[PDB]
Amino acid sequence: CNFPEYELPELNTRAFHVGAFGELWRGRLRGAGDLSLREPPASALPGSQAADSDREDAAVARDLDCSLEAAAELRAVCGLDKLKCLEDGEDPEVIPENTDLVTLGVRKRFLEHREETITIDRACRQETFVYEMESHAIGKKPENSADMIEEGELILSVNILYPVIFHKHKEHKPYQTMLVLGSQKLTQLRDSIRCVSDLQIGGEFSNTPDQAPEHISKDLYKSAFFYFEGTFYNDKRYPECRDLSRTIIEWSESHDRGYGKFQTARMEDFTFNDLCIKLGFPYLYCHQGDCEHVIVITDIRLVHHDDCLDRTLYPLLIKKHWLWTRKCFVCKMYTARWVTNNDSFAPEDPCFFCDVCFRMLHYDSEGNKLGEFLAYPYVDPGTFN
Amino acid sequence: MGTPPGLQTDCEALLSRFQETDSVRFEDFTELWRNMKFGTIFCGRMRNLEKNMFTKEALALAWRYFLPPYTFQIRVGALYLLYGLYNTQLCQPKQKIRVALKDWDEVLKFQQDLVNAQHFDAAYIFRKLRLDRAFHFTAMP
Amino acid sequence: GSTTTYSSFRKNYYSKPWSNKETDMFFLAISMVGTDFSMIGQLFPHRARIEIKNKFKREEKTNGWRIDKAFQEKRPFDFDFFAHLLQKVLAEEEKRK
Amino acid sequence: KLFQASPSVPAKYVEDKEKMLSRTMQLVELANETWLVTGRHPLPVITAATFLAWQSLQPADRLSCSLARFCKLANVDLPYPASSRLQELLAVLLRMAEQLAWLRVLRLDKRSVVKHIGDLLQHRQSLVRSAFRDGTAEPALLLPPCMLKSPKRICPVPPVSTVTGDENISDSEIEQYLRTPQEVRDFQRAQ
Amino acid sequence: MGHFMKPYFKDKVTGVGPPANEDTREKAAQGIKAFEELLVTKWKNWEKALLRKSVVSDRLQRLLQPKLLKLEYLHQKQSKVSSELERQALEKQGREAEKEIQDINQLPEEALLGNRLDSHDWEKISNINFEGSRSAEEIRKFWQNSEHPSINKQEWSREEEERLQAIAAAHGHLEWQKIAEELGTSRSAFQCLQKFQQHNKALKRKEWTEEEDRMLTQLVQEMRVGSHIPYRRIVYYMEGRD
Ligand SMILES: [Zn+2]
Ligand SMILES: [Zn+2]
Repeated sequence: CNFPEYELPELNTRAFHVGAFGELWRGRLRGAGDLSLREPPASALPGSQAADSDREDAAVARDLDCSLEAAAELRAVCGLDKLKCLEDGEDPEVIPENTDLVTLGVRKRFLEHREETITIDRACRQETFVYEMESHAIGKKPENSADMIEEGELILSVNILYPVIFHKHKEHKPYQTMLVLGSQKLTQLRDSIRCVSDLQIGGEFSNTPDQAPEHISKDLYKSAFFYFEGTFYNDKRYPECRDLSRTIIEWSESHDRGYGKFQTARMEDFTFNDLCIKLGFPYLYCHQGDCEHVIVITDIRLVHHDDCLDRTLYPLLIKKHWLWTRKCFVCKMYTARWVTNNDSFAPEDPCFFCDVCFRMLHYDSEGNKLGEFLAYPYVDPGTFN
Repeated sequence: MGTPPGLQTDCEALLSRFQETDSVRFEDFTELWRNMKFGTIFCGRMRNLEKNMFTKEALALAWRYFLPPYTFQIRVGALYLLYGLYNTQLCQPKQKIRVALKDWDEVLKFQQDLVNAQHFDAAYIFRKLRLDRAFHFTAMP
Repeated sequence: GSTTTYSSFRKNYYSKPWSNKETDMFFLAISMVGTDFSMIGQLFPHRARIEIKNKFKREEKTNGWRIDKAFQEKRPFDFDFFAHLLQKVLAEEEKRK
Repeated sequence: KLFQASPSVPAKYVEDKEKMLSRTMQLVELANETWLVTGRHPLPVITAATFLAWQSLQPADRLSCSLARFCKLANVDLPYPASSRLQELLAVLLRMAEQLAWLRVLRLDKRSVVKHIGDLLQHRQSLVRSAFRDGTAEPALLLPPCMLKSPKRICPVPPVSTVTGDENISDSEIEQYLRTPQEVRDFQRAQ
Repeated sequence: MGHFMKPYFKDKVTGVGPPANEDTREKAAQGIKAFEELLVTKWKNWEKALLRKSVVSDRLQRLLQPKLLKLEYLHQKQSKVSSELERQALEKQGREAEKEIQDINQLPEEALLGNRLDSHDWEKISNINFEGSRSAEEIRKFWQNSEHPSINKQEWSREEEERLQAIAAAHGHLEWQKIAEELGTSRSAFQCLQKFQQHNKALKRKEWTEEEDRMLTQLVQEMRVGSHIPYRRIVYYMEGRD
């Protein structure tokens, strides 16, 4: 059955078909309206329930199988005045002293020691990106009707891991997280990814540095594919696309290398609803022939009226990781735009140069090459991340 | 990230001391809530990201006690804990309880049980959370 | 199977090492039976007669004086008593260990 | 099976037969003159020599291997004494290395010496005559291992002797070897 | 779960991934560099000591192995000739190498290293002495430009700093080999440029300009979300920042 469950608890889940999984939600929610994108009334203090009582009490009696007076009694008893230890207007910036929470004692221990001239600041908590992604998109609605999320639509959470692996840590992961819709196709996620590998350039131009190539890798090659549950989804919408799956299968299926048989499909063949996938399981995506991204589905859920309903912002980037820039070795402060080899001036090979240091060190006033070296243009993945 | 710092201690203390009341009414749980002022948890110089994330994690942690194999009374206390956490939060928009597909139908059946048990405070609070749509239809908690 | 069938002398199999209390009991049997390695092998069912001969040969290298001292420390002979002593002392060794 | 690529032996394991066989010949010539082969099974010597020759032809890709880890890839079985011969030869090469300053300066050991034999084998005869203590026509002993342990004492003259075996025998010793009738009946009961 | 990191396809018994595909082949033919080429590791102290040790060993070998070759060849010919006088002459030529091995063994390490531009087998130093962990030309650059004892390694004196700043302008802050040679302190062009740029007012800015402001504003409008921006990655697009 397409019934979610853990395979390794809180790490990865058992497989289910995405479309049947959404229909399994909607068979328990369709008609009830709890999955909708329309604003419902909310709980409040008992003293202002008069306006809402006529609508609320009849429905409460209907669903709880109780009388109107019983519904009113429940609505009065379950008012938020019994729970709001905080009055409407109190700020979150201070720990109230009128509390017995162990959590707030630990929070007191967190906060108070920072109240010193060395530590007074309002800097980041642990990570900066996530709430900025939420705030700028949460609760918005599109300007165009065609860019509106359908009610009850499935929202996946996909972690696209960077090709630059830390190779000193393995618990936490390098990735950027993008939400995608179940009805949308893999082509759109492939197009949305801004990865720097599309911008790769090269060529040796020490004799004529101004002749850097006119084409980025995105203009020369457009190959890309996802890989799920043993199948490839390769893009073939352009003549600059090659089916890398064939090259992969023809080698991987030639021996018991540790992998099963595979199957081939195009990028435009599958919606995310058509997939049968495991959450938390490392899947694969690739483009430009060598830029492999590990794909992890970290979450999948129905859309709700509090979510970002403006589809112009989708695939909705929701988390990211902060790679460092490749700073020039000469000045040790500025980001490099050039890399050289066989350099008679540089102390090491390879040596990374910024545009300012590269040109002045290796050329004269009129730009003629000085010394012995080879140079290549450089686009920094530590910057374009 | 998992259990928020020290939150599990407070949650289990409140739930156990409520269960010791031998009562299922919401009023006793609110008396315990307000005596130790649990609702103050969302203050404490919590910038927005931490506020939202802590709300999410706390609601899932209380979900784990709202689920089986816990008995009726302790599940009712967990439901009251979820109600208090959700309606005392200072988030905008209000963050949600993560509810699994494997849990949603069992929890509707628990709504039916609360209705049939005549302990209508828990049933009304569950329907109030549904009206608030605090429950988020997510694959896992 | 491969042509590189290595061959070496394997008659030196792993035999169980001799215990210290077992050695004391061997000396006691020398005192109370004598050097009848067959009847000793019956008394020590764990040890066959060739092991008894090997024990004699190893002990006589340095502990021949103890062989003589035991042999002169004569005692009445009872098979059942010797068996009970062997099992009881080994069980007590296990319990101590 | 090291002479052509296979899934068991990728290129980093593949090697040319000529080079390794030359190295193994250069090693066995060392083995006998060092008394290593006399009185021993030879195939352990060959196995150790081949394993180390293969390692040192590409040690960066091969110092991570092991005797069994090697032999299983080529479908080969190895002697347990192969390790003994390996220890012997490692000691021999560490003894060899100290004779040259431009090898001594690296402070070689078991881990590092394997990749340097390519340099040692170019001066072997010079190393030997700077290394053996037996400088006679006919610092360390160039003698078979069975004496390299050094005698506890160097075989003083044996005690060739005789005894007067014609003396009267003490009957007490004879009688001690006899069971009493009590012991005879105990034996009967036990039997 | 982390075993799936790159490459996603890795062989169990051999450990290698799939071969170079067509796009990678054409990229390599065009000289388009991969991101794996961007990994650089620091020279640590024991690595520097190992480099000195390897170079001294290499020079000593280069010096002695010809001598040992002469010794062995003359000995071999001495062993086979029956002529007594020729035998003694060959023995004399062997004694030459016999004394030369001893003499060379006693040289000081600096004499072994020799001049900055002396010949070394950088390939052998890389693939044997360093176990291949560092490439031949990389080791050559490091040695001959930073580590060989003849290169200046001292801190910049005040007089040297001011004279560097003064002469850099005459060459238009270009042609830094000429600047280094004119400074007269045996600095390298790279060293001079590094020192100059770490204190150059034209590079490191308290100031701001119209084009820098324009690029900063455009990148901020393009990439900011709420409070977040990539402060230190915007450096690549507008110059003089870090
Ligand atoms: Zn891609
Ligand atoms: Zn920069």
